[PDB]
Amino acid sequence: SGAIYVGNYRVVNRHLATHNDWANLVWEDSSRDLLVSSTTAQGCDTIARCDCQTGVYYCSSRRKHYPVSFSKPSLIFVEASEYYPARYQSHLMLAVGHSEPGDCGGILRCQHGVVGIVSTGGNGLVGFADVRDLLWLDE
Ligand SMILES: NC(=O)[C@H]1CCCN(C(=O)Cc2cc(C(F)(F)F)ccc2Cl)C1
Ligand SMILES: [Zn+2]
Repeated sequence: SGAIYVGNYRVVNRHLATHNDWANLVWEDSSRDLLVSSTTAQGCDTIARCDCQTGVYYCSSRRKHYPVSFSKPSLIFVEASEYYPARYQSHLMLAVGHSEPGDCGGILRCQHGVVGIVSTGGNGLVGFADVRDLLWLDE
């Protein structure tokens, strides 16, 4: 679990969105595994606006933050799960790192701010949904 809190927005994995998130919906995209809802309180996270390919992510299954090198956002095949059929997920970045299903939502960040959140994983791989192109999160 986990979210990004920027301005009056809450960014979460679409597959983990709550009823309150759907009842206060701003934008959602199944192909990216992202959903954004509105908040009453102002958040403290800032979004990175850069092309970094190194950063640090939070891994809840180890209670640790790990440095990682990650690929550029791209269209990647994701196997069927209890949340989606087998499909291509867009704006996804991969890295070598530990992850488990419940790690979704952990923040990936660089020197400029938040880059994205954990969305997929494998045997020693972790995948992040990029948010750097969502310029409207800043206003
Ligand atoms: N974005 C999606 O389509 C995800 C929806 C939730 C399911 N999903 C995953 O990747 C779940 C996952 C599996 C492993 C495993 F192989 F070890 F078991 C590690 C990490 C994760 Cl995040 C895909
Ligand atoms: Zn950066």
